[PDB]
Amino acid sequence: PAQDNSRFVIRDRNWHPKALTPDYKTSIARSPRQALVSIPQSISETTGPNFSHLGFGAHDHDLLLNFNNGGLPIGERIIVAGRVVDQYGKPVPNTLVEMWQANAGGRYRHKNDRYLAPLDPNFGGVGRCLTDSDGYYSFRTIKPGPYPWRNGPNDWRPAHIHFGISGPSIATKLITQLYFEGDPLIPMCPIVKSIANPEAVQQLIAKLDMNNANPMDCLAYRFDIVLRGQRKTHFENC
Amino acid sequence: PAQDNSRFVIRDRNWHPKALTPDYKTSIARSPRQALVSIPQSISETTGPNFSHLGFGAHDHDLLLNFNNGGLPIGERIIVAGRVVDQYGKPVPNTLVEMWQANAGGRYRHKNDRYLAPLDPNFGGVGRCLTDSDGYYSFRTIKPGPYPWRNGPNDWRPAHIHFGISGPSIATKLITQLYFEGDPLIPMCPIVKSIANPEAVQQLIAKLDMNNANPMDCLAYRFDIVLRGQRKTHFENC
Amino acid sequence: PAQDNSRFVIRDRNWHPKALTPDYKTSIARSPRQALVSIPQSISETTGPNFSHLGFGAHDHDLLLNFNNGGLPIGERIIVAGRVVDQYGKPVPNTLVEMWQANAGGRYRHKNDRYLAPLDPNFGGVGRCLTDSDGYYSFRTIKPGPYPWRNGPNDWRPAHIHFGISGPSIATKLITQLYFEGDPLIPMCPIVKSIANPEAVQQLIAKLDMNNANPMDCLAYRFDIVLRGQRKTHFENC
Amino acid sequence: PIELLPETPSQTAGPYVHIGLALEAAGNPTRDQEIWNRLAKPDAPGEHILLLGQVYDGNGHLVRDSFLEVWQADANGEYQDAYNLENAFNSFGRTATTFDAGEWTLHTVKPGVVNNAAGVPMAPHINISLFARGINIHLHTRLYFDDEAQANAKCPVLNLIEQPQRRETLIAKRCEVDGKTAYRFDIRIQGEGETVFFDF
Amino acid sequence: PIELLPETPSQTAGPYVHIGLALEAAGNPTRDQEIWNRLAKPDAPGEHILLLGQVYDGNGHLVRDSFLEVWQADANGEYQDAYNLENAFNSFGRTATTFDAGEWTLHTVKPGVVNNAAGVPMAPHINISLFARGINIHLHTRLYFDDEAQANAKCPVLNLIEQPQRRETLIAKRCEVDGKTAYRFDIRIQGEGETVFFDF
Amino acid sequence: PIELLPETPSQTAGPYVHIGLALEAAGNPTRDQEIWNRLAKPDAPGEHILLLGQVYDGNGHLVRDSFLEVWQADANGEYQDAYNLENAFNSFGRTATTFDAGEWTLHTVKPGVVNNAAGVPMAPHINISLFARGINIHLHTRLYFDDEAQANAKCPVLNLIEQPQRRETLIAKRCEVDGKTAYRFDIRIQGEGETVFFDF
Amino acid sequence: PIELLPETPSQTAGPYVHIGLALEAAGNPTRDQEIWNRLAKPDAPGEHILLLGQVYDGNGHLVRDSFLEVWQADANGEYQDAYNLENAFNSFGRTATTFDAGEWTLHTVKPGVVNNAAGVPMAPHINISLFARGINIHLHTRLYFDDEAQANAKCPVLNLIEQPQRRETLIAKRCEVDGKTAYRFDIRIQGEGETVFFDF
Ligand SMILES: [Fe+3]
Ligand SMILES: [Fe+3]
Ligand SMILES: [Fe+3]
Ligand SMILES: [Fe+3]
Repeated sequence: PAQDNSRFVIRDRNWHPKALTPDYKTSIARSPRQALVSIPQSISETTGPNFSHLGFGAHDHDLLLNFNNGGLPIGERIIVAGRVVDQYGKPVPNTLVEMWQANAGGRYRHKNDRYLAPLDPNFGGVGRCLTDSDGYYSFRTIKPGPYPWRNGPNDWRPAHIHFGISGPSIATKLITQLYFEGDPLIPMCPIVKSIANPEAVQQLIAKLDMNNANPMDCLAYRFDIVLRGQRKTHFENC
Repeated sequence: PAQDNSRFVIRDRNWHPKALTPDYKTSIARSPRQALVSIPQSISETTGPNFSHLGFGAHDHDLLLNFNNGGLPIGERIIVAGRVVDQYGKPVPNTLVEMWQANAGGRYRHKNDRYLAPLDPNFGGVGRCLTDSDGYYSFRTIKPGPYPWRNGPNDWRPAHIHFGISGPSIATKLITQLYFEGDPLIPMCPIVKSIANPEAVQQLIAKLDMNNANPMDCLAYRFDIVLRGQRKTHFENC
Repeated sequence: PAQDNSRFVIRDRNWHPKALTPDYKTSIARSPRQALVSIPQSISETTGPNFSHLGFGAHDHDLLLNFNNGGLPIGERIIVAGRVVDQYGKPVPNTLVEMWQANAGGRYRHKNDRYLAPLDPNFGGVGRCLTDSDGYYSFRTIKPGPYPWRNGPNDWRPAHIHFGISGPSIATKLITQLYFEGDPLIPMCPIVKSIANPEAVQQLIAKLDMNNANPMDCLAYRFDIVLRGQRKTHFENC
Repeated sequence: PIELLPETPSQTAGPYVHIGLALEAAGNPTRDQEIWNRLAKPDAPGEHILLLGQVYDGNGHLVRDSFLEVWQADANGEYQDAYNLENAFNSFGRTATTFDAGEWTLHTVKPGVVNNAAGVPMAPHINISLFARGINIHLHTRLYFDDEAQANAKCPVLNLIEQPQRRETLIAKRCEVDGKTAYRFDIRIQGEGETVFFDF
Repeated sequence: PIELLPETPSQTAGPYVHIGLALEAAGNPTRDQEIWNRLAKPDAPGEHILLLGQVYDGNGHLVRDSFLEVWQADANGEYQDAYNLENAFNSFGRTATTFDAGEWTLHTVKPGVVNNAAGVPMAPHINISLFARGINIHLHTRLYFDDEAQANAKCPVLNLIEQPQRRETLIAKRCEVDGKTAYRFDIRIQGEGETVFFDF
Repeated sequence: PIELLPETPSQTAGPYVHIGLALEAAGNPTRDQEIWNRLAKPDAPGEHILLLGQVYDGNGHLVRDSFLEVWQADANGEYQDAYNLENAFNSFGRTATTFDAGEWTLHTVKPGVVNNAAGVPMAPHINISLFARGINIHLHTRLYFDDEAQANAKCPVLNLIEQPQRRETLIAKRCEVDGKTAYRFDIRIQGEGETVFFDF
Repeated sequence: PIELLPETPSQTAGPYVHIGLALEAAGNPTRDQEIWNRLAKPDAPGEHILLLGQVYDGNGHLVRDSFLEVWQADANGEYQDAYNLENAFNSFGRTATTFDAGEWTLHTVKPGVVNNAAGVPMAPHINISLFARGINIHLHTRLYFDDEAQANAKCPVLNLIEQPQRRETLIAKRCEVDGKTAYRFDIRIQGEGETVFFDF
């Protein structure tokens, strides 16, 4: 079973988006008004699930094949790959990376999405994989389209892929969104702008990666993920 | 008795810290949500106590001697001195300056402080004095240590000394904190950063003052205090 | 026994302090007036003691516990940690790091120190440790205070910790001093300024390291040490 | 425009304010002379009164580390600035909330009427400044008395509060405590029944 | 000071989180193995319990698109981190609110006591992380049990919550669902009865 | 050109070096194991010798706060880097000048011959590094022996000193101290008879 | 840090200093009142003495254009600062070396003992400031007396000179000039027997 053998660098909650960001309208009623209560790290916070023994299907990371209903999905074929490291630069191996997204037209395969853009009969929009022993992950997918949403009267999400990363503990677990290099919708989005620091926003923008492309086949984007720094305990209880 | 013959320059409440500064967590539930009600200055606001005839003990300003239990306190011997003036540059003579602080290790002599750093048996941490006829005050003390506190999960106050200054009226009375030149904790502190304007923060940083040091004995810091400008009434009720 | 199989990058004696730096008064009569005689590296210079099997006491690196006379020392609790590498960036594992310092008030526990600030009955001021297999060392201590000394008529050392590092050979052995980020005494000190190049001075300034702190307990400073680069011999005697 | 030297910015007094300004309360020895909560000696002219109150935060919880400074006229409606422990009456005092029960007290006389700058009489009041952990700049308020209702109705300062309901927050409630006249003045920093705070 | 690489910033999971993390609920086919809300096989050691709850916004309305992750010790106070659908017990699970009723459920065992880093026992608890549309960075909380009053009163984590009234927001209520032992843990994100959320 | 990371710059050891590196001398308790001035136990092979000396500044005055580190071959001309207090012989040691008389001592064996990198034999020598208040970077020297005159005359390191008169400054004088062979090696940091110091 | 106005920097007095400060010596007419080398009227209290000396450069050659200012207590240990040619005693005086012999003279009384700031008695001394061509900022020294050995050995200023040999440079030698009590105080600016110079 798990042991308490490490500590995680405290989060910078001015680097992360704050809870109350009123231009993103749903945050107004879904943000705590009381301060968070700080607690010391214990075994409860410094451990978490490892997914090495979860059974992955052969196409779990390949969205071009994992919802196959007689053909290929329509859209810009892309590899999305990168490395998960911690804040000390140490790779995070054998960690769970999950992702979900709309199709090439900005339509989600979810019963609550009523956008008029059609579903793609060969696209589901969900992937998962475990990082390798050096911290690398990769998915194959199509580039999602922007999509309009009922925030302001003419608001559109930039093209984006949702990510969840487990990391070594529940203290490291993160959900975020990947955006694409150069997309002019990025500076306009109130969800992007929930992040106050422009440098933090830049950390969410995947870069075109021609080195990783398959010629005559698919392009590639690179998105590296940094989880909280992990260190050994020192000088505790003395 | 006191008379209504002066007016005090209105406070800039964007130069001072605002009431609600959520990163300083205790401010969330202890800030008014309604606007302050402005009232004109009357004799109630433009007068205040004069402490010329409060009886001071011989060591009241000298924290190296005013909690003597058989020796000298441990820590960096310093003089803390400066001038109290008003916004027009006029000295504020015979005014009460009170101060309190932690010991060299960041421990306060208060029942509610349970920080693990030890008390110093020869340090109490409280001083007071009256400014002289030219507005100058002086204390001798030990430089206080930083100390951790339950705000965020790893927050530390910079080394600081708390100050209270009466001035000529209850309109000028002020409580503040002195910080020390170059302290890398200053930019990180949510209490410091309750002040929005970086130039205002600089006004709380005491400067190393080698000119005022006693060689082979103690260093010195200089901390000048500016209270609201005082003027005569003019053209009122006509 | 030891072998002659490495060479060490020649020292830059304009990066180090020169011998004669007259503002540091004791250097005047304790500096050679003749040039140093250069000699080629032989086994005498390129070997040195390895202290892997020196017996360390359990508290040798822990100045909060290694002079225990009934309590904790008074002062700012800190970890001082860092990595020893060579000029090529290679870690220097299992190397001896020794340190000594004054107490919180600038008083040394040495018969020849008669500064009026008191000794702390629970502080001795000496530590040692061996770097780990990856070149890292750690001490726990109290932040030392500045202290006045009989150089000029009002000279004060910045807060500092003395360090000695063995390295792989007697050619790499080094004694130096660590100073603390932001200390306004640093630019004023004739011992600091024995180093002519301001960039070299910056290499002695330890940085506040909040990532390595123990919340509610102690702060941390980081101080990395670079020893002479070590290379294999090549093309000698041919 | 003309820009003067900026005022030194305020900071919170913090939770250990007692050690500097309320020595007893910190758990500490006092000096020979302390500025505290007895404004009137038995022999001061006027109606001797006890004031007491509790301070609440925005969640309705007691603020157990409050520090209060008060400034009031004597029974003649005159402010006495010459502070001296030998005086039968001082216009200035200090008090603090008990960490246990959260109550502060003051021993004083009821102040007389003072006019505003325009010569209009203000109802009897005590000026209060409140400091605590979490309060970045002290809050100014006034304590008026419920046995002065006719005067309060005409006070030019109370009349600057636009809503009559908010004026009620400044009116202390008269009671009897061990056979002496007392008034309770509770302060609510935030939310329901929030106490009016002034800028001047 | 020493500045490490910055952490990748959080973003909301959004209202379609179920596509990626709760496939059934999105209305979609599941894969062979899914991480879901049954932590315990019927023969896992310990007292088998149902946990359930609803999530409310600051207007008192149900948050029907909540996604929750849980982490708890097994009945013997051991954290089982080697996640496997074949395990008798997994310390990790996921759940989500139904869109109709807004109710989440979890099938588990009551966790055993674990010590904090100072060696002080913590009261039995489940660690919860809450994600949803409108939540920019997930909220951490703990679910404790109302039939562990003695332990709860001594818990070094509950004792870090300054107000007793706020500690009550983390205490799940014992009840029965279809005749079986259950505990209800409602979360109020904002306002009256706001649930305590943690930083660590 | 290729620029590596710069080496950490040296600073003086200062007058309280003893507290870190010569514990006894500071007036302080020692630890169980200390690195000090006895390189050889009675049972080490070779000729057992006492070394002693005083250190002078440029005005001819004793340096009473010197700290010295020494490194020498064993009697076979081999360097022993595995430092252990259990060893009959260690190649490394430390000593310091008495504050009173200014004399340091070392107990060791006479080192054997070692070749330079070019295979030419060096005369027997002890490598010395000298630290003190006033010395910003330690001074390197060698102690050779006056009973090795023929070897010294051919030493390729001594022959790098251009002037024969300066070579004499490195030659320790043999004496007898309580019936044991000893050598005096005085160091003059500056001025008349200035000791040769090396860079390597 | 706090930086005051910088002090006006020193420059050499140059070889024609006598024009301004030693008019006779320049070869020029004097004014009615001049500040010169007779500190004591013949009937001033105390032991009347002649002081004289020569000043040497680092080559052992006379500095024939020296200008000296002196400041000393009177015989009762009092500093007489109200300079007046009518005073029995002036604590201040000036002198200069003759260009031929290089010798300065001063007519005074032996100073009484004064305490340092800690209340510790200083041995009888004259404070001297030396100016000349080649001297960019004047040199401070003190002249003590060889017949005050007991006092000199205990002087808290002489004891700040680390080496006893250097203390000897400040001790003037009792002698007789034309049969009268005198003390000779030679100053060596540089080199062998270099006079101690002070900073304060
Ligand atoms: Fe404080
Ligand atoms: Fe989305
Ligand atoms: Fe030092
Ligand atoms: Fe000239």
